[PDB]
Formats: sequence, structure tokens, C-alpha cells
Amino acid sequence: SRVEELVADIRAGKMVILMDDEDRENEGDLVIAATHVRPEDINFMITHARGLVCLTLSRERCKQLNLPLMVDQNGAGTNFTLSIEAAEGITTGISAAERAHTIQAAVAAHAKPTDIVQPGHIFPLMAQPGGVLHRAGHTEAGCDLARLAGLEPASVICEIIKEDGTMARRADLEIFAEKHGLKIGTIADLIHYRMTNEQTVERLDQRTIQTEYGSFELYRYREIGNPDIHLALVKGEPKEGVTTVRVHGFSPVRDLLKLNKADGEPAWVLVWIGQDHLQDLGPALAALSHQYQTIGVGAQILRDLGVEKMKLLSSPLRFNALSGFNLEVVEYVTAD
Amino acid sequence: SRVEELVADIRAGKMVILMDDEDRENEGDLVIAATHVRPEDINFMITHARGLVCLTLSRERCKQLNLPLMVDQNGAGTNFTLSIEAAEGITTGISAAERAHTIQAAVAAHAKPTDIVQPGHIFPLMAQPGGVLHRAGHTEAGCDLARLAGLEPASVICEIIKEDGTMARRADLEIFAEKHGLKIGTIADLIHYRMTNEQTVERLDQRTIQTEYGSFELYRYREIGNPDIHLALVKGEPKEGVTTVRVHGFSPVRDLLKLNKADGEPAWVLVWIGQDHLQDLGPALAALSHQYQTIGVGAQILRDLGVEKMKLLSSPLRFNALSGFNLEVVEYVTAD
Ligand SMILES: [Cl-]
Ligand SMILES: [Cl-]
Repeated sequence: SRVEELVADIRAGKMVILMDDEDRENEGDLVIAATHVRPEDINFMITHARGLVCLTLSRERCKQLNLPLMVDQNGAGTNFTLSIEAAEGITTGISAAERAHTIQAAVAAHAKPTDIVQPGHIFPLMAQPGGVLHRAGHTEAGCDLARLAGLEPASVICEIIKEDGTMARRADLEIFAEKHGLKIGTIADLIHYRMTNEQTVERLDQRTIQTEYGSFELYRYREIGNPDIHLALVKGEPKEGVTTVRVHGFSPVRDLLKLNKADGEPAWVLVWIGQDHLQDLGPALAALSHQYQTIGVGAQILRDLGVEKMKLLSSPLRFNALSGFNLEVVEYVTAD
Repeated sequence: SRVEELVADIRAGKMVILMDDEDRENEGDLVIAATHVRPEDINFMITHARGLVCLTLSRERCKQLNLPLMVDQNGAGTNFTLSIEAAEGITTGISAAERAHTIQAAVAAHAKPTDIVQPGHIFPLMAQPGGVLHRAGHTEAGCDLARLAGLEPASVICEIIKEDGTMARRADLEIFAEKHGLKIGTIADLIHYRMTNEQTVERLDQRTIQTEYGSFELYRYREIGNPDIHLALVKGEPKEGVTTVRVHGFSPVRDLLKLNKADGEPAWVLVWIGQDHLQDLGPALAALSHQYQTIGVGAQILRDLGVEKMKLLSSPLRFNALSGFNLEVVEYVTAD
């Protein structure tokens, strides 16, 4: 149940079960280091999980493999399956050993494109560059887990479907985990781990800007994996004591109501998360991964700025959400 | 120089020169209705324009042809080339007649995919659904122009390259137009025509909203081709006299400085253009087609709301910017 054990089992060559957010796909995947995969591992997967056995790859390894996305644009789920994979010690490629062998060719250290062919019976998945920092899928989660084991960022994953024929949910996954001696994890638990044990954000440049509220200092930040720009509007020296803080994600209702505006003034640090696009005003008007993503970026920004005790302009968070950072940074959470 | 003649020459089967915005591509294309294209028309193109001869198609026509975009994602210029086109009365397909013959097969009324093959030597281009309403390219312009002549929304277009070997600009295109007896046109001038002689925008539903400025009526609008859902916040009954108006496109001056809010308050109609995405605050921080797009959508909204005389909260517009909507609507542009 603990991220550090999950990494240790993956290094050890064992499997691990990984759950995503219950308001995402809400599924459990067996997860093993693709480098340590063995025939009997594929056989366990197709037998007691009976989902699609898939092979999570990095974008680098896909380029090294000359292996693109099989579909690019779809319509008006989100999942990057690839052209199917086969090796060339293969007859049909659907046997457990041969499938294992197909994985071996793909994730070999110095693999070439001619070590592999398409189509096949192994189904590679291309993680996004920054991994579970941005997309909280099993694809990114299998890779980033294997990376933490010091292995090739490659994992083999298979959905766990109940004997009933429906998708095993947390209840059924916990039983299955203990029935077979496997530990379990939340990729959201992996987000917060990565945010706690890694320098994920780097500062870019400082500026001074003149606003109707006053003068602010702009710290422009960038996070590994993604070209987005996170901001911090600072007044004063947040190392000067308690700092009045808002971590801030856009929500197209400023144009009508007023929260960010009513937040610019009680600055008399404001964080801002970059996203590749900001929703337009019209459309329609948990996500624990998106929460730990947000406040993890917001937390590394405030730590880099020297924040040590905060006056939050947010409604209360998840309870221990801010654990892993400077101290218990919150003494007073705001009203309206 | 005048849109209605440009439509009339296309109906007659002659060519017309179309320029895009001086800051987009800044090129002139010969443009002829693909349905009226003849061997000697292709030959004039490859001789005295010497760009790529291309065949603008609608998405309907492309689907009927089973004919996709040849690249889907590349790198995030913007141009929708297709898999190359060839017919089957062709030997090589590069002759003036054979290219002309290839076009005919594509734009024949009830053409099939088996009327046509790939690759070839004609280069079809897929316009976006709403045409020149959204993308102000020669591709959309060739189709919409041919449509206005009541013909198949299909045109053949070719870049006009100087004898010098560089791209003919307005000066050189104007000379070329008169040397060969052709009329010349601006895609922006076609934008404004469509906005003046077509009902392009339709409302969806009315609502009431409660805001910190007060209560508004929400009019949701959609425009042909739908990259958008447009809004109009109304206070009062604009049909009872003068209306204080702002047409509003998003920009950095909402979160940091204060214009939109300082527009919410003087509403004691605010229009809002739908955008496929709203730029984030970090990134980096004429387009005359995009202007006539803006105020044409904003103008059909304000007429639909019954606006006839305005007090604009904008800085002054282009001269004759409005020109077609609900007589001379502006007496008072309001200050900073
Ligand atoms: Cl195979
Ligand atoms: Cl050809």
C-alpha cells in the first residue's frame, strides 16, 4: 500500500497492482518491470487478470524503435496505443513465452527497429514525456514506477477483470492483491511521492510587473516534461514571516463572478498553474491526481520562494495533502 | 477588387486573384472553380503563377472521396494538404490536360473513391467546415468563393511567384491582375461579405445568471462551422434604445490588469467570442481576417438582440468596420 514498497517489488521482478483515480477509468492493473518480465508473468496476467497485456514505453524508446502512434486524432477515451509489436523469434506471437519474447526485443537496451515488426500481439503504449506528473494514466504509471527501480522506463500492464466479467474495483482488487501476495498502489499516491522526493520544477526568469493592485515579482517556472509556464505573483519577501498564499487554477468564472480578482487584492504569493489550454467561457457554464499535481507544483514554487508559514486563501484541502514539505505550513485557512 | 464581381467571374469560369492577410501568408493565388477548370487553365497557372496547383475540397467531398489528410500531427505552418490525387484516364498525370482531368474526377457530382487514386500530381486541400469564417486561408477562400457562384465548393488555386523568384506581394499582384485582365480580392473582404449577406450565427438558449455585478440574461450563440459557443450578457432591453456594448476577446489583461471587470461594471451588452482554446497567462506573457471574424459574429449577436444604436466601450475600430448591420450604429465610443 506504500509507494516505496511498490518500487521495491518492481525492482525485485515481482508484480504490483496499480489503481488510478476512482473518477478516472477506475481500474486495477498488474504492473511488472518489462525488463524482468518472464513467460510465466504473461501467463499469470492473461489468466488471473484477463485484460489486455500492454507494454508501456517512453517516447524516446518509441523513436528508438521507430514506433509511432497508430491513431492520432479520433473524434469530437484518451489512451495512446501504438502499432502492435512482434519480434523475430516468433511463430504466431500469442503464446505466453512468445509474447514475453516480443517484449524482450522492444525493451532491450540497444534495440533497433529491425529487432521488431508490426503488427503483432503485444500492444505498446507511449507515455507522455513528464509521465505521471501530467497524465495520470496506467501508461505513465507503469513507466515511472520502473524508472524508480533504476530500470528501463518500461513496464508490462494488464487490466484486472473480475471473474464476474466486470472490472475489479478497489474492494475486489484488495482481495486479489492479498490472495496472490501482491501489494497495491494509487497512481495518485505516486504523484504525491514524485512531488515529495524530486525537484520537479525549475525557475526560469524573474521580472517586475505593474498592475492595478500594485507591483508584483514574476517568477516564471517550468516543470519537467511539459512546456507550460507556472507563475508566482509575489509582494514582499515571503521569507519575511507568514505569507498570504493562494494556489490558483483557472476557472472560467471570473468573467462573471470574482475570486481571482478578490484574490489579487488580499495580496496587498499567488501561484498559477500552466495548462496547455484554458477552457473557454461557454462550455457547460475528486480528480485526486489533478489535485496532487496542482498543489505539488504549487508547493515546489512556494518552497523555492522561501515560504515557511502560510495564510491560505483556499478552502481546506485534503487532510495531509501538504506532507513532505517545509513544515506544517498552514495555520489559518481563509473565509469567503 | 469587389467581392460580388469575384463571385461572378468564378461563375463565368475565369480566374481571380485572392490575397490573404498581409501578416498571415501575404500571397496571391489564382483561383478558379474546379468544376470549370480546363487544360489551358492549369497551363496558365504553371506558366504565369508557377506555384503549386492545388484543388480545394470540402470535408464532405473528401469523405465522399475517402480521402484523408496525409499528415495529422507533425509538430503542433498550418496547412491541410491531402494524400495526392490522380484520376484514371492518366498516363503520368503531370500534363496540363491530365491534371485538369484529375480535378474533374474529384469534383464530379457523384464521384466515387474508385474514380480516383493516390498518390498523384494534384494536391487537394481540405477546408475547415465553416470555411473562411474560422480559418482565413486560400483553401477555405477558394471553396467559399466557388460556393457563392452556386457551384461545387471546389476551386483550383496556385501561388503567384514573381519572375524574380520571390513571392508576389500586393504591389506585384495588382500589376499582374491588370496585365492579364483578372480581378483581385482580399480574403478579409470575403470574410466581411459573408458576415454581411448571410445569417451565420444562431442562438441556443436563454438563461438568467446571478453575478457580483448583478443579474444578467445569458444568450448562448453558435456560428456555422462551430469552433465556438458565443455568449451575450445583457442587462435591460436593448430594443428600448441605446445599448452600452463591448465585443470582448480574451487577453492577458483580465487576471493582472483590469479591463473586462471594468467592463462588467459599466453594464449597470457584453459579447464574448468563443475560442477553441484560451491562451494561458504564461506563454509569452492586424490579423484583419480575425477582426472581421470577431465583429461579424459580435454584430450578428447585437442585431439578434435588437441593438440599433450603440455606446461602444472599445477603442476606435477600423473605418467602415461594421458597415452592414443596423444603420450607423455608433455615436459614442467610451473612454479608457
Ligand atoms: Cl506477435
Ligand atoms: Cl498522377
